[PDB]
Amino acid sequence: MLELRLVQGSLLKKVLESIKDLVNDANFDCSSTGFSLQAMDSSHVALVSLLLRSEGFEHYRCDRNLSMGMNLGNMSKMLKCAGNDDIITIKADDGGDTVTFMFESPTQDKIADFEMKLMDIDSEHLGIPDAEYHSIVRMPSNEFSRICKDLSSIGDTVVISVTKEGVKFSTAGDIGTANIVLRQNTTVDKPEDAIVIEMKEPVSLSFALRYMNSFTKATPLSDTVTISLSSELPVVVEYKVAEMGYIRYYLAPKI
Amino acid sequence: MLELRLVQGSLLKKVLESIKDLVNDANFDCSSTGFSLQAMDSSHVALVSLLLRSEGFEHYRCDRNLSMGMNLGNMSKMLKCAGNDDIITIKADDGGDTVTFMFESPTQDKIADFEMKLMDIDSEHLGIPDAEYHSIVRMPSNEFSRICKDLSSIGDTVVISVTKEGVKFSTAGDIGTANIVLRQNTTVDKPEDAIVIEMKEPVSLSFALRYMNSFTKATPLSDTVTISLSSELPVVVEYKVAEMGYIRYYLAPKI
Amino acid sequence: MLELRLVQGSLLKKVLESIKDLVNDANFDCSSTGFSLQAMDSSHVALVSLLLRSEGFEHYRCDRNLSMGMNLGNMSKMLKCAGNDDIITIKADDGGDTVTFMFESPTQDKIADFEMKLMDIDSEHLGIPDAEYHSIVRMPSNEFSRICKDLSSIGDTVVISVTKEGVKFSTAGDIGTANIVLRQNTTVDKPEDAIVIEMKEPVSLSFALRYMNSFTKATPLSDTVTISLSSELPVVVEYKVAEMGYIRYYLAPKI
Amino acid sequence: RQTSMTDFYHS
Amino acid sequence: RQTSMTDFYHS
Amino acid sequence: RQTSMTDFYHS
Repeated sequence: MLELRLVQGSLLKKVLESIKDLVNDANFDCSSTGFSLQAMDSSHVALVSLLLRSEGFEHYRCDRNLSMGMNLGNMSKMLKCAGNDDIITIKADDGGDTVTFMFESPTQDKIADFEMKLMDIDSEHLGIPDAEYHSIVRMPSNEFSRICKDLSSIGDTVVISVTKEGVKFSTAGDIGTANIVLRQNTTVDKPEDAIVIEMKEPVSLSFALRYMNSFTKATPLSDTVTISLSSELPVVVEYKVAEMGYIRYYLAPKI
Repeated sequence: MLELRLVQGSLLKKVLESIKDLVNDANFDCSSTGFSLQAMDSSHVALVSLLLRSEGFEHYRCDRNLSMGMNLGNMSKMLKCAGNDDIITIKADDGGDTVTFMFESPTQDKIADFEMKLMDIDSEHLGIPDAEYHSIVRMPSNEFSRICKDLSSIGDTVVISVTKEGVKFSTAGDIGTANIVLRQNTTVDKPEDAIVIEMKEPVSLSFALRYMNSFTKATPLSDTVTISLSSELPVVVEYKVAEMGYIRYYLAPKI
Repeated sequence: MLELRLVQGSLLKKVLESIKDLVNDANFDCSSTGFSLQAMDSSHVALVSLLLRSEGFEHYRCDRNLSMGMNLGNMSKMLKCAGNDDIITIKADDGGDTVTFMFESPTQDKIADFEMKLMDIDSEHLGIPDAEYHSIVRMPSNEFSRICKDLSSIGDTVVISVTKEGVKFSTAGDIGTANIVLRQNTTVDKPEDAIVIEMKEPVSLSFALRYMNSFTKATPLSDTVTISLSSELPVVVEYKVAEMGYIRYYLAPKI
Repeated sequence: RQTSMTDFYHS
Repeated sequence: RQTSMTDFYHS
Repeated sequence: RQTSMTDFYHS
């Protein structure tokens, strides 16, 4: 059987909000290691990799490795009904066609039971090697979100380039051109100034802002976002899920 | 003549917001006892009973019993123009075809005069006996509002059932099933835990969520909502208007 | 060349938001005295006069008098991308066809460069003599904004009349009539009570609420708005830009 | 089936 | 009747 | 030209 009890239910709510607009249907893979997911958008242009480690759950029971195919929008609609302070439990019968989400208030004065139909999904999973990226940008998630929103109002493509002079986000459109250059502050003296730019080799790649903007739906999960770049690879945009996992977005470049 | 001075004008604003989306046109009945109203929606499925007792007004002049027919949306549009701290006065000439709403700031530096046309309305009033309901649920209005909103996103009908094990709100729709069970806490230690469930005889009835959700427009009037149920009667959903009256919604069940 | 450095960049953002919905395209005139603009709406019913004095800028370089024709909506879209605490610099080459807006964070950890195409505009400027208006109303901008919004929900025309008994804003429409009378308080004991009404000669004029409401888009610029009226002239609605300038709206009356 | 208020209380 | 700004001030 | 994730990593 499957029974996963997550005390911080709001994390699951945020995770679903982060992926439902990128992928319509996807499989959630359960194993003794954790609750995960890997799926590409319909265009195979972007990929999302989610992992909630077993250690983050208060109760974790997964008798056998299993996969639950789900309509992400429907799962999100149900999770939207859980309170931000609710303890959420995912229950499933290995030989079942439905999944149950229990929503429990801390005092227990309220217990909700939401049940959803499971669907068969034959999704394509890709093998992703642990590479050492040439440039890595760790910056405030809110700032990354603003940059993508701002640039997308100007053009459709953003050129991200990292050199010893910092990281530049550039776009051009009908109304003109726009670029934003970020540099590490003298010190990390406040959250807004928490920008770390690691440059091993310079990198410059072009990406679709429409996708970048979808990735920013994970902003509420962390105050920080990490962008990893390499000349021969898709960009990786990562948001940590508390201290129990992550959501990693991969986006193929425009060349 | 008619001259009713209400110091807490915001109460009238909230009352109108609570009923305008349920009933288009209705009569406001004035008597020495108070300012009231009784009207059913166009389908005769729901009924709203409003009462603002004379004692709650600072000045109350009603020479004779009278009824002012009004377009609730129009009255609401005018009341929306009054400030939340304004003293509101309803004026009318017994032999007139218009009603005047005076909006006065506490300091008097601002006095507004809004005048509306009255309309002739032949509405059906029902006699409602004071029954002793089998089950009564007193709970936070915000929680009741969330429950109705949440359930309506799943299905169209909500089954409300009260037993010694608490009160359950259940719905089923295309995306699946959902139920929420509320129980009294160990103690009423905070507003969120202020739920009282009185069960004399168990009751289980089905209702249209669309109507329940309209009733929740009265939420800003009180931190508490009282739901009274009886097997042979429409459900009663009540919100107290300060300590001077109430708004009671009645909804016929689905059987 | 042209290089204007404004420390309080948010002022420019607010100014553009204040005028973009009234005029589509307009010229920004630069001189040693300041950065200004004068334009009428497409109907020649209203006129906006803007002035940002040179003293308000930290750096002000204007070699020669020049005019930059611009699409106000586009300029606003770019300025929307600047942070509220950013230092904004307007750069232009006297013999150029583009304008550059530099957005710089206080710490300098972020520098944005937004470039826009300039356009040729042959706009009509009017000579406006410094008159001594018969009645002047200085009141909270938020209150003026509410009055216009409220009245516009009732009718299309607002009659503004000032007498020794105060200032009255009146409108009439399909749902009825409405008027708001403001009077000076006993003392100016709080911001909300900061209303000054100077009456030399009584004035009563009618204006299109649609225009008045557009003027209120400048509300975020000041806590105060000044309305100047004269029987033989368009009304003047003024909002001060910090202590470095202003935005004056002129509106021809309905007679 | 949706009942009516009038199926319970009369005018 | 809605007057014009140009009915008061000239260019 | 927009490349694909599959142009980098295989299933």
